[PDB]
Amino acid sequence: STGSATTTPIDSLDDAYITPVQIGTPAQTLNLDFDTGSSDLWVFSSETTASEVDGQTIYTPSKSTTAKLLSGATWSISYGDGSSSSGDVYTDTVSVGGLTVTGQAVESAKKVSSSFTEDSTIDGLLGLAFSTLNTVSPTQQKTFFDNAKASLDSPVFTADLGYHAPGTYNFGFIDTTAYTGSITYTAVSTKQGFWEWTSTGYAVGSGTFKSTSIDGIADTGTTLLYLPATVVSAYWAQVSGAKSSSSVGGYVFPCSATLPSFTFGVGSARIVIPGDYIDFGPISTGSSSCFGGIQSSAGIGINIFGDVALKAAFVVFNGATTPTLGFASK
Ligand SMILES: N=C(N)SCc1ccccc1Cl
Repeated sequence: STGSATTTPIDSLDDAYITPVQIGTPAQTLNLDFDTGSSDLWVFSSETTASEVDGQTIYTPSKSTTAKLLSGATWSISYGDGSSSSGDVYTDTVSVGGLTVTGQAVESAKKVSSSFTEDSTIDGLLGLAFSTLNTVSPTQQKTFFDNAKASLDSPVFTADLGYHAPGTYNFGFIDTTAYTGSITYTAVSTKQGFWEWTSTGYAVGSGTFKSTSIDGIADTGTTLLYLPATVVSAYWAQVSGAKSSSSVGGYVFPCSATLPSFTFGVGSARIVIPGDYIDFGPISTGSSSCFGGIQSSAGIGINIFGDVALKAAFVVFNGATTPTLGFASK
């Protein structure tokens, strides 16, 4: 089997991407944030504290003839911005782009933090990291991909995120029309539960490539590109007036700037992030200071190849017995 679903930016800055997901019988369609940096599929629901729901579409398990309470199971998770959610668990039928999994753990939110409430466009998360990170207790549950994998034509999914435009998540096949040149594959460590890999270096604009190992995660659920302070300083030094602002929380730059590209290495291959992809717009409405899309990972504890990087590539998440990651230009 295979599946194919369009993923769409939630706003004009590509702050996140949502993908429609069918849950239950009859189908209830929710728009979920596919997150290769976590392993829980959770949704706003009829159980979510009413004052914490503001415009999201909710899953109502009592209206699904295939929903079953997973007795005794609870979940609780936090995210990189300090947001969090928690609740109980149902199993139900879940379909993505025509690919169906029966008995998928659907984690129903009883509580969500303010940032989730405040974002009416995201109805929940669909985790695509390794199932070892799943937070359901006392019996850990599998991701949608892990549950689907045995049925898939090939044990892979691909992320093809758009810049200010829709893109595609495919399951079970590689669309050879969706990229240019060849796909370069690179080793993955699953030891921390992430799609963790090592970039071979970087370049800023038309500058020379610096060969250096950068260990990080391929994370569709993180908006920006987080890299070591040395690398990020080298990038922003090429932008007149750019500076790190403690008050804003990262590098900012004059909105009048033309940003240089940023290249990262995948083995002997190179992925070029156009400068425009690194502009996240005014820090507040009407400001002439703009927020940068490349930020320091210092204090995070890990480097993160988030959407800024991934959207410049066609990315293969190869879930074979020994997982790997593939990157192609597009
Ligand atoms: N993608 C996620 N759900 S968490 C990504 C992340 C953010 C900040 C610090 C660590 C991580 Cl893994």
